[PDB]
Amino acid sequence: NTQELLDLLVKCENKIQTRIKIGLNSKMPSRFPPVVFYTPKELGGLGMLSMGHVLI
Amino acid sequence: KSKELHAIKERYLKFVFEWDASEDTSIDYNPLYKERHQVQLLGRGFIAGIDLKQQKREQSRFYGDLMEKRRTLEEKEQEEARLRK
Amino acid sequence: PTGEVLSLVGKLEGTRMGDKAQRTKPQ
Amino acid sequence: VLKQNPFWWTHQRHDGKLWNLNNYRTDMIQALGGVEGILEHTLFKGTYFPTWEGLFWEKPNRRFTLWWSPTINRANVYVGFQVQLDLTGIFMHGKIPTLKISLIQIFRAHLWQKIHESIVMDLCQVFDQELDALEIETVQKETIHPRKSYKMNSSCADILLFASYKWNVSRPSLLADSKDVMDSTTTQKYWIDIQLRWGDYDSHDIERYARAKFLDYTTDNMSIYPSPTGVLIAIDLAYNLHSAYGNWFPGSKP
Amino acid sequence: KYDILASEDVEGQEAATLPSEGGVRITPFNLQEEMEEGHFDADGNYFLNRDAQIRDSWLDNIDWVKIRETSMSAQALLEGLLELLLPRETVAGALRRLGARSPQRLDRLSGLADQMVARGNLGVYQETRERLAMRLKGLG
Amino acid sequence: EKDDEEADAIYAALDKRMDERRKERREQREKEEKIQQQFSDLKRKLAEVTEEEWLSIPEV
Amino acid sequence: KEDMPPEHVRKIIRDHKRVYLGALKYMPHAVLKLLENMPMPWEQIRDVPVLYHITGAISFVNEIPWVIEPVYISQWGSMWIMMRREKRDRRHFKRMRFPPFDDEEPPLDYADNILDVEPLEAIQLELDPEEDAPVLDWFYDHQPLRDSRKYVNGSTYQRWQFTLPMMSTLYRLANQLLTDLVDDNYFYLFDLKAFFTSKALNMAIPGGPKFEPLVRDINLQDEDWNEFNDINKIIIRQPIRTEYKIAFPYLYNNLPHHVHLTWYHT
Amino acid sequence: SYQKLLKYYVLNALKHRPPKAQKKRYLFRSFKATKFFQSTKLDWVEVGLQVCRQGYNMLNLLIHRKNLNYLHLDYNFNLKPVKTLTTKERKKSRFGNAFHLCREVLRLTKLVVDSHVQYRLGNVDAFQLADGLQYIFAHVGQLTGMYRYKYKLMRQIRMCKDLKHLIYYRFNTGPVGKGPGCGFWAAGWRVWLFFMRGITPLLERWLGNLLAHFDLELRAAVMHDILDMMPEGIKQNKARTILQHLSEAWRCWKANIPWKVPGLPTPIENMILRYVKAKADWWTNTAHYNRERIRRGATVDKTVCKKNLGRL
Repeated sequence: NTQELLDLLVKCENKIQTRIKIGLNSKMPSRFPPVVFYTPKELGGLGMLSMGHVLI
Repeated sequence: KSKELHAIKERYLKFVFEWDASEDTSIDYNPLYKERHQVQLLGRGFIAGIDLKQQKREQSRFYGDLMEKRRTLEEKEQEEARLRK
Repeated sequence: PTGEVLSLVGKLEGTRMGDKAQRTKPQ
Repeated sequence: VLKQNPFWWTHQRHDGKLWNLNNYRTDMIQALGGVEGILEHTLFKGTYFPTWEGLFWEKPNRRFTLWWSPTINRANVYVGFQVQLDLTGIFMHGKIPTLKISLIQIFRAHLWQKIHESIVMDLCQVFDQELDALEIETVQKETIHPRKSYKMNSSCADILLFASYKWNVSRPSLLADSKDVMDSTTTQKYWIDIQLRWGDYDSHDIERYARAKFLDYTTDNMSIYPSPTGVLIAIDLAYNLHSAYGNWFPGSKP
Repeated sequence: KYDILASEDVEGQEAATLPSEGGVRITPFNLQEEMEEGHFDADGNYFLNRDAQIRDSWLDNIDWVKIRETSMSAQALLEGLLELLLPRETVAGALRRLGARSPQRLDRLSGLADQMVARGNLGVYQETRERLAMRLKGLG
Repeated sequence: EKDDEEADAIYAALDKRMDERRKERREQREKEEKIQQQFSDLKRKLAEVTEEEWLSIPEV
Repeated sequence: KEDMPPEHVRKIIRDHKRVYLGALKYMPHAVLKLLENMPMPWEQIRDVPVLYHITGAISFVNEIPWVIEPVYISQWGSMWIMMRREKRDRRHFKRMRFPPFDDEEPPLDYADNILDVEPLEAIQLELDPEEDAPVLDWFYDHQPLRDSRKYVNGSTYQRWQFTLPMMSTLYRLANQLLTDLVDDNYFYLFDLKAFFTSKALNMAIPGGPKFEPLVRDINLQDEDWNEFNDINKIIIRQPIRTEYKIAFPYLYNNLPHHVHLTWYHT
Repeated sequence: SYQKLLKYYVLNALKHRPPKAQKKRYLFRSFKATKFFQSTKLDWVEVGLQVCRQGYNMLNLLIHRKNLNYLHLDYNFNLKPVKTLTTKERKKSRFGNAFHLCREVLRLTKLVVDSHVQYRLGNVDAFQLADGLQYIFAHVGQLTGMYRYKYKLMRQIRMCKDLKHLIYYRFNTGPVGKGPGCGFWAAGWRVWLFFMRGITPLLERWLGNLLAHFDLELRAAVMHDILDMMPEGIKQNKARTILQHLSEAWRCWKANIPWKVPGLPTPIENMILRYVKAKADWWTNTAHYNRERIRRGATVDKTVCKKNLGRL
């Protein structure tokens, strides 16, 4: 029901992804393929539980 | 009508070269503030820049008939003489 | 298709809070 | 306690467990494109394990970026790029120092040249073992430049087959083109090329790469080739894929 | 701080010398340059040395590597210009009186004045014939 | 050099000729636009002490 | 006090040391004065005063482009007429190719390739001999009437005195650039004061500028219900537009500040 | 476009400041007064070519005065490197935004002057010259790329586009179809003339250049004030002792302890107490400010944040 919390969650998800991006490379990319984060931990990926409208 | 009630309720309760068309005003609900009445300037004044013949074709034709009514036959023939000139 | 998440506000009309919520069986 | 507790309200032991998310993980895997679709972006196919069930880890940033390299250093992610690593045919779209150190350490001691040399001499031994029945006069080890192993822009000759006759060769067709049409021509010397590459996620298609390389180098000026008839074998070390598009004489294709 | 890993740790850092080939640049097999730009950590991170300097937006992004594309004697000059110089008249007005267009005399005089400035004195155009004749006598 | 120094003097005169347009007002505004001031009272009173307490100051 | 011949600096520059360096500090001024004194489409040639360095290090145009405003507006009106009458005649109009010159050619020398070339005609309207007599003789000059002490202050070109048959002719020619209103009632609630008020009240007149909030303050969703502003005591016949709050900024508005009262009827 | 033109009309009218009172000092008169300059009366195009070449030579001399020969500035004012640039070289070719702003201003100048030269030779027509000039003055972010070296220049570019829209849609009415035939260059020209009014001093200044522990500071000032009235002979013994006493007083104030040195003189002790009070006030203010910044979302390292936390 809280809309501001939905916006905040999406912003913070983007912030986490962007910090991973900056750690991985100095220059900020275009269309970093999301399967890097959301892939389960046992399958190599980081395992981000998502609360946003990200389209594969 | 629906947009009017919504207006009342609202009131009371990267290098971008081109401008974003969401920056635009003038989208009213009132038909008096969208379809304004255009000045005719007695049918003798016109707008700057635009092609004169286009304005003369597109004008409201009110004053043409009001001449045709009020003008006497002598003034009618003088106006026709200037028209043919 | 950018990889940034989108605000879920307005894109949840077709789902309920529990749709796809499953309970595990006894082990 | 020095740790901020997210679950200040519930106890696992008394309340039980109020949520389950294994179904979420399984649906996540399915939506990502299946286990195989997940693994295509990974360097797994370059490890050449047969299947993925029997493996385990050892409990990582470096491993994480190296394992996800073929989907990260793609031309789409970073543009205005393709600086090439030294003594290597690898393309790093964007300066990725962690991927760069992984990629040098994974290719130390002129390893790319060693792969090119080994593929060359193994195929040479194959053709020596199959010299007479293919009507081959001899096999010649072409003078290969030391940097030809990592020469992407152009290519030169690697292995030559003399026929002692005139071979009847077919149109340039892929290694799997079981249906090939005749070129209606003949030749005496047959060339073979050994092309190595590091396919990223978007451009790991070894068949298209082989066809493009063969049709470009044959029609190239910095690519001096003894005969217009030959083959160009492109091998993708990144996904362990291979394909040859050049002409074929009898028995050559199988 | 974390000990920056040595370039020998990775090994296989062949000292390549080719700067570029086929348009694209050739990265160095040695991490000395990258370490100088920004040091690694003990576990292969890239703490980048903060570039505190002037901003030059052209340099930081070079269009994605862009496209990778006899003098006469001083006495002789003075004598010649004096010969070209009308009585009781500077070099400048001498340019004026002959500038209402002998043409060849005009550009000769202008050229003489020009290299005379090139000698190191810029007050050429503000000297009458008396002063420069006195100078010639002094040097002669 | 002599000519170079003369040129530099001339160009400096040129530059100072120009800011003269608002030189008085600019300089007035800049002039119009501390710790020791706060410590002055204690600083003045510290000189009142005699030298027999100067070498007797202990250390930590 | 010495206007030196044009053929001196020509040779100086063609033939190419703090004297040469202290002058280059002013090249933006040279650019600014050169682009400022840029010929108008009715002139083929403009000869401008030039103040250069004795080494050719820098060359300024020592002029300010003064114009008699009616004549300038009438000349550009004729220009508008001509460039519109031509484009409708050339349906395939070839634009100039930019950049005009190759990236590796030194600039063509003026002395050899443009000096004696008789330029093409400029854009100029055919002023009728009879109905344009007051302006026929000097319309497309560089600085008209400069040396006629009857009509212009002097050679410094700082004041013009015109007759009425000249002003009428200049007025007829410029008409394609002119509004042809007789009032300022057209600009009611669409004038400077109205936009000032709309900016100060943080609102936008439909069709006008949209600024950003002047100062963060209470909001239309920040005031509670009181017994004053209860929406059950309010009769709604026609919605209170924002124009009504611009027109009467003190009757239709709580806390009006910086409200520049709009001019009433004329 | 109409409303955006109106926005800047209103902002110009509102933000208008009276022209400041001054004393008339004219630059070019001072130029002519010296013996270094002279005067003539040239054709405009000739002086355009002169200024083009002069600016080109100025930029080349700026480049070559580092004796570096690995950047190439061609005649259209493109600065292309000749060889692939080394990391040592990509530190010596750091000129600043001013250099590329001036280079692009000279590219605009070159475009205008070469357009006029095209017209003068006979290559193009009067109408084609006018259309070329309006095109230049409207499409300047697609012809020069100045805006990278100053971001505010996107106001001018958008404004020239606004004028393009306002003018073209009265120009292209009736029989005049849509296409490349409008040469009313008078508006963009002005827009780019008022840009140079402002940036002329800035580039002139950069040519003039190129060519021809607050608490610790307060503690040091307090120590200097104490030593000023302190004996000169007792400088290597009493100054260090006084500094140590001040440090002990600060440590006790942090630890809420009553620091006191009976051997220290009463005026010296009072000065040390005043210094400790000032340091404590400064520390409290800084800690409050840093905590407020962290709460608002300001980013800092975990160690300095932990130090501020400990202070709080």
